[PDB]
Amino acid sequence: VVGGTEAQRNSWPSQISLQYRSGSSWAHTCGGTLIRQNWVMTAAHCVDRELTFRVVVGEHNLNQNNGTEQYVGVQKIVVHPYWNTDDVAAGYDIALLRLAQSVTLNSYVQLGVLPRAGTILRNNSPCYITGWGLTRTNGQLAQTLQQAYLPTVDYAICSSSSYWGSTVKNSMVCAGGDGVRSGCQGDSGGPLHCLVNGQYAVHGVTSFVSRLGCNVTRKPTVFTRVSAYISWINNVIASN
Amino acid sequence: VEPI
Ligand SMILES: [Ca+2]
Repeated sequence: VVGGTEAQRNSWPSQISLQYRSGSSWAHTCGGTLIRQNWVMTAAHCVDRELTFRVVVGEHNLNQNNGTEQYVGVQKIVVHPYWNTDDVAAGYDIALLRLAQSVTLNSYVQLGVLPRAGTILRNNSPCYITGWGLTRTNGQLAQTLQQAYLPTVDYAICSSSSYWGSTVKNSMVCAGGDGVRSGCQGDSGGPLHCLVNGQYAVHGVTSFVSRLGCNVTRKPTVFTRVSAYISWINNVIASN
Repeated sequence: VEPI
C-alpha cells in the first residue's frame, strides 16, 4: 500500500497473509480474505504459480511475533474457470483456497462480510484497501499491515478515456487514483473494505495497477468485484 | 497493466 497508515491490529480481522515456501522460510506474496473458517478468497494471479502456500491469520507484523498468529496450510486451490494468466484485464481474477484446518475465530480472526450479489457502489464511496504490499512503486513490502483510504470511481468514470478506458470491465471495482495512495505489489488478493449501511463489507479483491506505477493519477487501483461472483463462491464452497 |  502506497500512502497508507498503519492499521490498528484489530481493525481488519478478515485480512490474511498468503505466503509461499522459499528455501527454509516463508515469504509473503499476497493478501486474502477469510470468508469461512476453512476458506480464503484471494486473486487468481496470486496462486497460478507452482508453489507451496500457507495462510496466516491474525497477522499484523510480518517480521515480529504478535502472539496472535495462526498458521495453516492450503489444501485445495480453486481458481475461477475463466481466469487466464496472460489476460489480467479480462477479469475473473479470483480464487478460493480451502485450508487444511479450520482456524479459530477471535478479535484478530473473523470472517469477512461479503456484499449481496449484484451490489454496485455509488461513485466516491468510502473504502479502505489493506495489505503488506510495497509502500512505494518498485519499493519494498511493509512490515506492519497498512491501510489507505481509496474512494470508489464508478464504472462510467473509470472506463472513460482519461482513466482506464476499456481496460476496466464491469466485473471490476476501481478505487483511488489520487496519485498518492494506492495498492501495490504484495497487496493483490487482499480486500477492499467499503462502508455500507454502517457495516464494512469486502467489495473487492485487489487485482492490478498501471504499468506507469502503483500510485498514478487517474489510474485507480483495480479490484475484482466480489458481488459479481457471489454465486460462483457459494457454488465452490458447497461442492467442496 | 501490472498485477499486484
Ligand atoms: Ca507476526
